[PDB]
Amino acid sequence: DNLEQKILQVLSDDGGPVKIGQLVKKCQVPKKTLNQVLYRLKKEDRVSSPEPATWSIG
Amino acid sequence: DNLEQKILQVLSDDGGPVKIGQLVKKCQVPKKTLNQVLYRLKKEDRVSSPEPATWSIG
RNA sequence: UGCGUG
RNA sequence: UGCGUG
Repeated sequence: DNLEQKILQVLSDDGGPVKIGQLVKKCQVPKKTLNQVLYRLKKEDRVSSPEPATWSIG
Repeated sequence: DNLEQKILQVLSDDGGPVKIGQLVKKCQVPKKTLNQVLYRLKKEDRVSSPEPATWSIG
């Protein structure tokens, strides 16, 4: 929810492929917690994964 | 160490393929903790994995 | 090395 | 669904 919004803001401000480690630094939660949301967002066609462990708005 | 010995005893007393969930019940530690040792034991040719998430003496 | 796993 | 990941 708040984490979902933070992930969306980081991906949108970046505008390009973002590595999971870079999201950890910006979102201040562990990789597993990020990936739970990222894969849910992916299912929802809110984000895309152009590369392994790499995420973008899509 | 003690967990390694417990895993070895459970696999040897069983004598056949053992599922990771069955090891959890006997060894009273989580699947990740079991798998850390199991894959180290596998590297050491002390156990084998005849099937995914399935383990035996080998 | 991808790991999200329930 | 394999997950051991450092």
